[PDB]
Amino acid sequence: FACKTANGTAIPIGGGSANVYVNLAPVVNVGQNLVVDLSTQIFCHNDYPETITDYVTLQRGSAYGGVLSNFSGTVKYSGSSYPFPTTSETPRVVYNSRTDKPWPVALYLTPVSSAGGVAIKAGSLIAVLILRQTNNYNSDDFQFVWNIYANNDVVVPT
Ligand SMILES: CO[C@H]1O[C@H](CO)[C@@H](O)[C@H](O)[C@@H]1O
Repeated sequence: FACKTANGTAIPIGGGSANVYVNLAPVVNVGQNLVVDLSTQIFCHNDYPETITDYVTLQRGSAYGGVLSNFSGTVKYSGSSYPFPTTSETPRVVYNSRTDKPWPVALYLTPVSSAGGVAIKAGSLIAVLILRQTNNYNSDDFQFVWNIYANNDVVVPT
């Protein structure tokens, strides 16, 4: 089991960490969602589906910088929504193919009433998402840590 980003940054068997740089809608109004869909930038696969089933969760998601201060967050994982920053590990998604499958994580971030102006700074860390991989074969319990950075400013109109 291993993962890679859209630009080819890899985290190999056994886990590790990587940086993911995301383009963000440049203007987001109070009452609207800023959507950060990581399923277009993070992909994983099972290296031995003949014998092993891999299990993959969002173990935790943490907010940083302007996302922590200026947004009210929800994370959608494989079709279900939960609070973000997260309050529990999600259910498991099965990985059972050698063909890359997206990691089905999306953040939905809506501005808090106090938000206004440059609510997310370009280049800043906005989230850390911990992907936890286990299986039905051995005791493997690995963390794939995704540090998510904004590529651009996000302005909340006032
Ligand atoms: C040792 O086998 C590797 O590949 C299998 C199948 O993906 C994983 O379950 C396991 O944790 C390792 O990453």
